[PDB]
Amino acid sequence: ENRLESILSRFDADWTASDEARREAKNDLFFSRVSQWDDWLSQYTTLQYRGQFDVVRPVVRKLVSEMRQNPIDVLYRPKDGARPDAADVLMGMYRTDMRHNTAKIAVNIAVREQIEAGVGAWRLVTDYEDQSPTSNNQVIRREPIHSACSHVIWDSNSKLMDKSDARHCTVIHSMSQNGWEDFAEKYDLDADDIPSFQNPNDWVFPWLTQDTIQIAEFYEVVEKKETAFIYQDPVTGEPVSYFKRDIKDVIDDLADSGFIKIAERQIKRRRVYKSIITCTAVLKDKQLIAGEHIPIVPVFGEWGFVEDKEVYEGVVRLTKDGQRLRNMIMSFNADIVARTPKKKPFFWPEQIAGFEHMYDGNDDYPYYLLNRTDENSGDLPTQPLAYYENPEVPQANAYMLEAATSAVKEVATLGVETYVFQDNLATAMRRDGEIYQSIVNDIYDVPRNVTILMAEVVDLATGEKQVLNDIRGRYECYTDVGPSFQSMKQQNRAEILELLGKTPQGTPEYQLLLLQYFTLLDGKGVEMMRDYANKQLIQMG
Amino acid sequence: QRAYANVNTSLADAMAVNILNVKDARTNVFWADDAIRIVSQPIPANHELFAGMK
Repeated sequence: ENRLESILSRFDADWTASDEARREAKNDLFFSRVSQWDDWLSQYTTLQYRGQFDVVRPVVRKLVSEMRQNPIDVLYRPKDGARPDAADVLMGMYRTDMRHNTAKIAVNIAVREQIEAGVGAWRLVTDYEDQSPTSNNQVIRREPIHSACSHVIWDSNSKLMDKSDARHCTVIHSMSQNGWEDFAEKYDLDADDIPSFQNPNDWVFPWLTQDTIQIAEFYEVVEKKETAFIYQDPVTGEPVSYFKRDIKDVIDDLADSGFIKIAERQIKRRRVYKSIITCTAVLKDKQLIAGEHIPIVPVFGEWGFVEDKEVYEGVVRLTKDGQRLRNMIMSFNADIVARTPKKKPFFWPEQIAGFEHMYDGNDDYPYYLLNRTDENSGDLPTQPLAYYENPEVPQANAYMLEAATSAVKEVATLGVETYVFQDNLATAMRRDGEIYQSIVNDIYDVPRNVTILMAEVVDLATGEKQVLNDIRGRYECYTDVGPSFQSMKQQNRAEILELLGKTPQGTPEYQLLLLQYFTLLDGKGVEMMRDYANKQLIQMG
Repeated sequence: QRAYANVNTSLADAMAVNILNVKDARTNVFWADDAIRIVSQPIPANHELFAGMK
């Protein structure tokens, strides 16, 4: 019955379910980022040569560069029967608050972890800004998640790759003392009571200091029917506004402003609740956050289910056996070269007794002299001289080195190309666009376009706080994937150039060229050309 | 070797040893912060004990 007991039951179930895949993913990350010689603190370990001769890392670098050369971003497009520019405002807002370094870095981190381990992820969060807000004195930013395989535990009963059917999800935060102080400061928690949770790491490297403080954030999605209030817009038409979004703030300010309630329907939607939990108590209970979706976007490589168990893989898991075999064989051969006697003659001491200074290595003599006689045996026994055999690498070692390297080269071929990995990234970006659209509808000031101009209908409460008023006719655009851009002007330039490259030299060619000069950026010479192009378009009507 | 000296004279036959704790007393302890170290390690993964233990 306890909230903590229910939360911990769910977390324990998911943590136990996702155990094998997480362990393999952590091993792949360690293998491809720290050292291919695993098993630190093996009790039975002496000092022996352990060299790291790498063949998987150039492949991983090649794949990561290939994925980086072809960026993918969200592209909102108008729905069927919607107004032809139903997506311009949302696209502008997305480009505005997703142009920073943080969004790009989060996507890059997730992609690199997808290539190596098999799963990455990132997060979307909403912050308050007063200097450069996207809208409504707020911003939506994207944040990275490092080692998502162990730091994001998804609801077990989710059979979808993007995890859009997951009812809850827990994200584990590990912090040092100062990190915990800042965390408690930012969430208004008690910094004196040190928190604790499941440790998602492993003392697998001799890192001299490891982290000690753990918290968890538990997100849950509740889908229910809630009351909506149908009004009549003082300008024209009838809007629909959620009762919970203006439950106390402006319920009478609407009436004062001139909104008359027409009816009241029950509409089913989802709400997202966050809780800050340690292993002993719940610190924040059900803090409601903006949006309908869990704000975590996962990216996968090779993904599937085997027997009610989710498995994912990157590009490194299959090559590990061959790489480890090659490292071991090269270490054995290095030991052969180091600790093996060299090729030298075998002498009896009496054979060279007295001429011991001829074989030390100097070149002062034209030959070598040997003793011939012994007093008690008449003459020294005659036997051909022997030399210690030269060190040699065994045929087994040579064959195994060649075959292990060949196996690694044969199995470390993602795809034929990264088409499937780019498609999984595109799926993740589409889910990201869905989440961003929901959060925008929740917190941002979305203008409605009239065909009679954008009409932003909002009002302020008695506490000077402004409550946004978004109608229910909000999902006017769907999500596609297109080239990554920084601004709507850049996107328009790309579209005009694409049209230009395909239009033959006629009158639309002139139109498109003048349009490009119109949309071009500003200096002095380009300013002159843009003024001329505007004049020409206007004078051509 | 003399560079490391920390007393004036060496122990010279029948020198009296003065005991400095003569009654029961709880000890106050001062130090320089680097004088004490706490060397820690994990239990080795493949130890003889912890054999089939996850």
